[PDB]
Amino acid sequence: TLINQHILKPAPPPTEIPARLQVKPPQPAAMKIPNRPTLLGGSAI
Amino acid sequence: LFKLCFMSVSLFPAANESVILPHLNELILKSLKLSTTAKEPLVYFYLIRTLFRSIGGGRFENLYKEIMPLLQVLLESLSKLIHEARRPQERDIYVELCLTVPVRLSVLVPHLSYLMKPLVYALNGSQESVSQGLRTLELCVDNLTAEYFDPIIEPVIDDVMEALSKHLKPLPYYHQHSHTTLRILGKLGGRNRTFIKPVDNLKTDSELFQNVEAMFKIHGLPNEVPLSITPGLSAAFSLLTDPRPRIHYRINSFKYISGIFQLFLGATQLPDDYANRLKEDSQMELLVKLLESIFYAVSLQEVREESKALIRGTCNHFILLYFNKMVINCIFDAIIYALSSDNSAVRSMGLESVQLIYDSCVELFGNIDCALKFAPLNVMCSKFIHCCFEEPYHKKLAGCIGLEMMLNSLDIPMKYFNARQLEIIRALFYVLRDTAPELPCEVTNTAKRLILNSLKEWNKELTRNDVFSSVFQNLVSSLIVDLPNANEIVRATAQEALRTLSETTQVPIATMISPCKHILLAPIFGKPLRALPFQMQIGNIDAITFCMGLENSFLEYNEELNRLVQEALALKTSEQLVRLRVVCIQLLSLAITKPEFAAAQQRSNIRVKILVVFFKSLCGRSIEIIRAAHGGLKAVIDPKELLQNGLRPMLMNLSDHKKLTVASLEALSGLLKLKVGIGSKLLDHLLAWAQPRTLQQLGSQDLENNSTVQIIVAILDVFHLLPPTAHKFMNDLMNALLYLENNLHRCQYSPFREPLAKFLDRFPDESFEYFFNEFSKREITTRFVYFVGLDSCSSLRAKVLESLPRVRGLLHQEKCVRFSNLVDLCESLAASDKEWIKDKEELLGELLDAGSVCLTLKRSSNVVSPLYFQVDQGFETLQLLYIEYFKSQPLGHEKVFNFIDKISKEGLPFVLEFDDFIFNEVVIPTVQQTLDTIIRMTPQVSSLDARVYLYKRIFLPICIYESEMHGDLSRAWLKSFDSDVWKATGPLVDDYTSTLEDRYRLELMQLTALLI
Amino acid sequence: PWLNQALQLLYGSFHLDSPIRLSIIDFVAKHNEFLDSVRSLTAGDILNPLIDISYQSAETIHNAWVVVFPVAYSAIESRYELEFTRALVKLLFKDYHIRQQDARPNVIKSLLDGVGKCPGLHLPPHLVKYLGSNYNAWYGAIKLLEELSEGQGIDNQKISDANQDALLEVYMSLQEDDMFYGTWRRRAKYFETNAALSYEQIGIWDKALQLYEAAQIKARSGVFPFGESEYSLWEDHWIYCAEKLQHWEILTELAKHEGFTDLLLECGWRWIADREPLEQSVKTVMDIPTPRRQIFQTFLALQGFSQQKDTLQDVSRLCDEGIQLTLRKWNALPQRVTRAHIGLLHTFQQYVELMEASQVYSSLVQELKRVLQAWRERLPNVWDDINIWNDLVTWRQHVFGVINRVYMAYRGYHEMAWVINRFAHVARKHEMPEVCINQQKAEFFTLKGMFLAKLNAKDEANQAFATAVQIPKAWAEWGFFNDRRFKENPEEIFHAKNAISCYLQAAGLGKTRKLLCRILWLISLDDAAGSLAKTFEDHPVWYWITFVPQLLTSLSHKEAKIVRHILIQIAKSYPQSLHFQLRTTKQPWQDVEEIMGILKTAYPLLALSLESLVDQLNQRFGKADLERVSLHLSLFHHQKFEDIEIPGQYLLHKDNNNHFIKIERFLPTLDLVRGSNGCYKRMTIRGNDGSLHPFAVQFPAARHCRREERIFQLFRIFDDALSRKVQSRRRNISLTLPIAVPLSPHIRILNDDKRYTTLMGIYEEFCRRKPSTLLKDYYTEKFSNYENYWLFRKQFTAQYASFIFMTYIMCINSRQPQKIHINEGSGNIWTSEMLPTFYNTESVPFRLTPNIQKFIGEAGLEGILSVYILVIANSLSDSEFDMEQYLSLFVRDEVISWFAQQHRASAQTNQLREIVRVNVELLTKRVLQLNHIPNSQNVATQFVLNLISQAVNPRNLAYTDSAWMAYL
Repeated sequence: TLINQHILKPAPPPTEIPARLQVKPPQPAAMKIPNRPTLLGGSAI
Repeated sequence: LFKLCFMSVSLFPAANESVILPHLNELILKSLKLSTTAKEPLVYFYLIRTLFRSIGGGRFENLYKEIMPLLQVLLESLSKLIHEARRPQERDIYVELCLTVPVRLSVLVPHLSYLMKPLVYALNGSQESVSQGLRTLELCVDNLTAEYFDPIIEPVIDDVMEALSKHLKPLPYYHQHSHTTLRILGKLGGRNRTFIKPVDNLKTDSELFQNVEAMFKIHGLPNEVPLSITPGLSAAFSLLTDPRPRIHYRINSFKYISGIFQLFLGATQLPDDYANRLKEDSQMELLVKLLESIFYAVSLQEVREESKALIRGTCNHFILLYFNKMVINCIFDAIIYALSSDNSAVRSMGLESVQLIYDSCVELFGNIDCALKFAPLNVMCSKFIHCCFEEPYHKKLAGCIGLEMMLNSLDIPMKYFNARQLEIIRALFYVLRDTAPELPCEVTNTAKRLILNSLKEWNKELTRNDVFSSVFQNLVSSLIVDLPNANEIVRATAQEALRTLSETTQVPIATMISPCKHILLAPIFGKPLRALPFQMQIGNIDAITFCMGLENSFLEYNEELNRLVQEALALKTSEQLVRLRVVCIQLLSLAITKPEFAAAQQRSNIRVKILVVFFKSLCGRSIEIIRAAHGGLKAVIDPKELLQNGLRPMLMNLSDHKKLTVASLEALSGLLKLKVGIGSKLLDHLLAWAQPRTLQQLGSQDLENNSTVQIIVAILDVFHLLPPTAHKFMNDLMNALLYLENNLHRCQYSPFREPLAKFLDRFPDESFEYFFNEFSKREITTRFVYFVGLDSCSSLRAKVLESLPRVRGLLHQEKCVRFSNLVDLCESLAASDKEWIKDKEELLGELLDAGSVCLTLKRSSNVVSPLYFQVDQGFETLQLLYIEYFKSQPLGHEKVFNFIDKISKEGLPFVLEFDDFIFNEVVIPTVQQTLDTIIRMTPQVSSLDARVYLYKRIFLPICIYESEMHGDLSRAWLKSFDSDVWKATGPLVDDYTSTLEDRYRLELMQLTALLI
Repeated sequence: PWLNQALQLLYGSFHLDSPIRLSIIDFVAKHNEFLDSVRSLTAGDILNPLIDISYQSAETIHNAWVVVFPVAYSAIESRYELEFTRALVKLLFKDYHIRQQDARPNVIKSLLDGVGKCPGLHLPPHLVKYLGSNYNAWYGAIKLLEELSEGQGIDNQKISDANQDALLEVYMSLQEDDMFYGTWRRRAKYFETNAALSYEQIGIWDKALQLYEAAQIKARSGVFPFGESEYSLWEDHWIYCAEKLQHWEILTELAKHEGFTDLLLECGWRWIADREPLEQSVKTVMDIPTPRRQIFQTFLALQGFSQQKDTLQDVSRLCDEGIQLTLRKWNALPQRVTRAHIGLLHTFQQYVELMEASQVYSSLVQELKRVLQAWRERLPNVWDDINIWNDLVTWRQHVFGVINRVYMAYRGYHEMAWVINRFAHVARKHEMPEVCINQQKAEFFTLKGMFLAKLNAKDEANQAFATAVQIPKAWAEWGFFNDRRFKENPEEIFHAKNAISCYLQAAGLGKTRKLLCRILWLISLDDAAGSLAKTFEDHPVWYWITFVPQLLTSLSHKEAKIVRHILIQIAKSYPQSLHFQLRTTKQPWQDVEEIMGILKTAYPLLALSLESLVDQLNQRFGKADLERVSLHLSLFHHQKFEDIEIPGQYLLHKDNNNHFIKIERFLPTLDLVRGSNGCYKRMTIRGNDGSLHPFAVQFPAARHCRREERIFQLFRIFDDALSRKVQSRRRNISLTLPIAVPLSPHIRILNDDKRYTTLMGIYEEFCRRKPSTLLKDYYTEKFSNYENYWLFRKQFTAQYASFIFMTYIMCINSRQPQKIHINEGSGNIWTSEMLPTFYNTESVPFRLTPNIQKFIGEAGLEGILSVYILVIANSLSDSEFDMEQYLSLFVRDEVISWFAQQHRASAQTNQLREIVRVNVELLTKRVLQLNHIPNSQNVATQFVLNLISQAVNPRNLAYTDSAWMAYL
């Protein structure tokens, strides 16, 4: 058995839209291998 | 009311728990058993839902380990076969019972497996029972082990992670479900991505995806370009069948759907000279989905005048194709959903379309015989036959509803329905076989009556014993090899049909199955027992206990298993185990009771064993295993050392121990059906329970739910079947009743008022000779007038009606003058039959005279309150039955005789019973008669002038109702009215003195002011 | 979605005209009025309700835009497409802030998927990569970035190279590496990077990094120009392999100089004392947040709560607002869960153990043990990745660290020693025994016993194995030395009698098939003495039942007394495993009646219910009904005794016999389908779980049917060993051959269903509708919605290499197109009638005809089909003697059939040990030779490229047979 936590309350944190772009075709393309951990949400044009 | 009752045990973890606790085992099982045989079965599932919701985190729920494997396999077997009746997601009620069973997950939840396929119905299509579905999934990940839980979910692991991934969405979606799902997909760590495999369900251009190309005409492109006219067909099907969107989208979805459908229909090339011709792959699953939404559009208002207009068009269209293909079928697959649908409008349009495929087919060719050689009428036979062999429950309902109209519209050539005789009945036995017992019985009720009525219909023609060669006997050899098996509805109707098959074409039933009776026996003898588990072991007996109910069959060698039986008797699964031994009684009870076979066996010690085992079963641990065993002994009555051996275990259970259960009591009552010292013994048995310290502790508990009362009443049941001597147990038994009510403080009712009465049915003379002696006493005679008023004392009422006037003599011969007891006695048997009251009149005034005597002593202020409620409620009971006499005769001059006889009491007679009875004599040349009688009886001035005034409610409401519902006094008495009151003399009303007489004189003034 | 109002503007131009079409005397006149004069549908009442439908559902507007916009673009004439493209490109740059739909089938997804349906416009490739990644419709972008690359050439090198870079970071984003590494080496120009890319998708990262530092020194005043891209591969996949190899001190000093998240990542996890330099360096990069950077922000807020620097509540808020960012990256990915999601499924386990360690050392300043064991089991797979295995050890070490620091009857943790040893074992399970080395008495004797067994130390290893047995695997290893001794000594060695009794001592003590294949061959090694039969009675019941068709032949031969002893064991215990196989053989044939009699006394009901199923299949045998010809089977499941398992489950593994699907009922459809052999009668059995199982009885069975069961049996031995490894289970390369249980000497059933249309059935489908590019034409009109088409092609070419290996190895003869079954909903490819003979008869090495080679894609031919054929061989060579150990007893039933083939007699009984030892020596030198050459100068494969270059050669293709259909 295990005793579990609970969700608190509707708390709203919105994200924001950053500005840069990238081209680089290698797998790391940043600091490490996976990409959806290291890609900025939704970027501005 | 169930909501009010079940929330009370959630309010009290207290003495309000054990009163509901034993009933809910019955209330669940009798709600499953009633839902298969109800008109609206869904309220029996709303009931258990408010039972499961109203408890939670409860006390033990220890009585759910036994009903759980039958409640799951009821719910999982009709979460498949249910598709939204009105449109309510009624599959989403079955899952909420399945997922919220109120038990512990540890030992009870194992075997839940049943819960994996309704797990994905709760996660995928739901809205807030998703949270119920995620809650049970979180419980079974962290508690269980990966070596146990992973092989459970393997069939639906690839389907739960598609519905779990639709919930991971940001803050516009819930923070409740999207954060719970992330915890479930993290708390199992590497077992997330162990299912990630190459996909298999690649949608390869399905039927509504089919790019059908209509040729358009646009202004830029100067040609006839084709476009797909199905980009909204996926949204057309889902809009037409939902009640939630507005009606304007639902009407436009039909014009889209019928718009595509008319482009398939009219594109077919018609014949050039069809009258001269008369003298001579992926589309076909799209059209069935298209034509079905046309059929559903009949159930919509304000468009069914248009959707019917082409349903009659296309059914006319699809028969001239086959009548032109005679030189060379999407309507039938569309009809069978209309027949098996839910609304009565779409179902009737299925019934109208099956007529129009025939009523136009007789219009086209005329000759019905050649309209069965190659016509489409012949192929809708084998469509209705084949879809009884289908998997789903609803397609079985189409072939059973479609066939019963196809035998009541094709009635004329019944010679066609004799070559297809065996193929229909074999198709109609099969629908009885693979139908679950928990589905509603509308598919089996129309299948049971259709085998029965048809064999009375097309088998009223067979001649004699000579024509029984191959064709009819193969029909008999089909429904006798289906005699021994389980699922008794195919076993009971194999005997109901074979009886009515041999009722018409009058042939003995033993001679009918005679040339194939040895083929049936050979499997049933081969493997004797200890194989063929307990569902089959009721079926092996049932073919033999029917076969010995014939005139003669198999007079030798059933004794190979007759030992086998006695020993299965001599030793849910517990349900079928007591169902097993209850049928071995009937095989053994028909072994001895039938003549000409008991003398055949009697050389090698057979009957003795049967009798002895029939005993030892008499002390069994159940109830219904004793009842059929009681029927076996009561049938062999038409030995003594075995009777003394049987009485030895009987008297051992009948020992003075005060621990006799109710199973031995009814077995004792069954024994006396087939000395008198037990009456001395059983009175002292109950008195151990009947000490007042066992009843004052009871005090105010309900008596029907109690368990110590059921031992008391089952003791009292035995006195119905005593030895027939002139019993002296009349006085002390009734003194045991009156003592038992006063220590319960419970008057006018008790559950042990009923078995006291069946004893009094046995002795009518000794009862009334006890009651008539102690008649002036109140507290024992109140129990008498309930016993007379009971319907079970039909022999006691005949005693008190014949010996009626001997209790009338008591009222002629001082505080014990019980007028009050006689009134409730005569009221109790006047409610028996309305025919007793019509002749008694000297009784009824003799009651009211001695009642008026009692209202002289009771009107006396010498003592404080002598108004005893036995006397005054004697009059309010006397008067409502004195009116029960009046509406049996039509005379309007007897009601004015009740008035002067009550002058010493209550003034105007009693309300709510007589003021609406004068109002039914007031509301015809008999209305003139009542006004003659009033002016007759009123100059009796000695009738106490508050009665003389009292005709103000009976004279003037006649005339002011006559002068309101008729014109003005349009309808004898006037010649007699003016005779006396307007020739009146001095002593009466024509004097002048201010007394209470002037209240009468206003009845005379206010009447003359209405005559003018 | 403003495409709804753009439709009605486009719908107004429709000439709503009256003809719309696709392209007894009184009754006929009544309808003829109806079906043509009342049919007469104008175009209005189709499109006018389509407006009223599309205002409700957002998918109709996407479904109607893609069918009317290519009709709209086809009337934009010449000299205005360049005006149209620049006016369309300007629209896609018009940000409406974020053009904030970011919802279901929105405007950008429906606009980009409407462009690809009309040829002639060619939107810029780094805008397609941006619009497809940022909003959605990844597969709407690969439809455009492959249309520009393949087919015609765009006649500009700078538009062709900017397309390829835009493609290679779509494949990297969706984490398919096999299309990433196959598009690169199709493109790259050096030789030193075509070698290092292919040594890196295999997975040996020591010869991968050497060929990158030897790639850059080919540059740096080298004459070669090397490109701008292919230089972002050198300097980034030097640092990819140097962090796969776990060299974390060398790339510390490297990231000291540039200075970015790589410094935060390696120096961070590989925090209480150096918190102040780490905390401010996070906040320089914590803006523009990602799902990775919040884990650094949360963890230092957690180890500040451990020292009491940071309050609890803040870690709950930091885990709450960080999960909602992880949610937004999950929602940006496609619907079907692939390997692109596995990076987020490990983020999930970080967040659960970050709200769990926030209560383990909240109540720290017997619950700890529960948490510890849950943690000791919540680990990823052994095949997952060596990085994301290492990113779990790091976290766990940090955590247990704090507990130890604060706990200052045994209080000792010794749990950091567990997560290191568990990681050191999986580090050798992957590859490369160098990452593992840098971190209970019989096992030391077994190591010294195996060390003496490598050299020629017979008595030393025998004394060590006796020392190990006096203190498991050594109980079979000593006989394995005796098995090595018996092959080394002459034919009269008696140590095999001391060996077959040795492996059975611990045979009851999983991988029992590797010793049962060795047992069941040396008993048939001419045992005229038979002394091992008494050794078999000196002292494992499930694991023989896969070897049943070998066992039922040995009853007629010698050792019949002991092989009877192991079939009386099975039928008493598992009745369903053997009843169908012993009925196919019907004391040359007389001893099995005692086996049949044992099968009927024990379980009297099961043998009775099973034969009632066989004879009903035996008597009778577009859609038909089971009701007319097989009405006994509709009445079967009412009188069906207890349980009957669905057949063909004991052929496979699943060795515990618990969750086998039993027969529920027979579906009443006999879906006979005109097959290639003729027609058969496909039935359908419904299972316990609702899963329908379509079988297919075939009426005859030619004399190879007792040989092809032995061929499929051999790859029931390889396929589970194919799934156990790391580079083969990462790609899920199931050999997918079907079950075929026999029921009689003439009738056998086998599992096949709809959508198994063979390759020749595709060919007559095309001529019925009446070159190369016929699979490319059939599978695009069938698979619209390109997400389905790209996945089906990728699963086709990945399964074609499993067809090549079983055809090359143990050489199969001429595969006609009607002998190769392809699935149409999954892509699984299997062959019928595998008959090997095992020499080169007259062959091109395998079938790769250019109607397949166009459908492969010429960039999965380099990245999938050339490396899956290698990675199958790279495991089967080196699992546990799959090319040597099992292959003995599967050729000694081939060479006894070959002597019965070429003539009637059979000879060479004493030489039969040498005919087996020769034809196993070819099959161990046919797998092993096409593995990778251990020097670093070859590309990586170079022999499976040697064979592919032969099989596509048009000389070697047309020189062979002409009924082989070498054009399709």
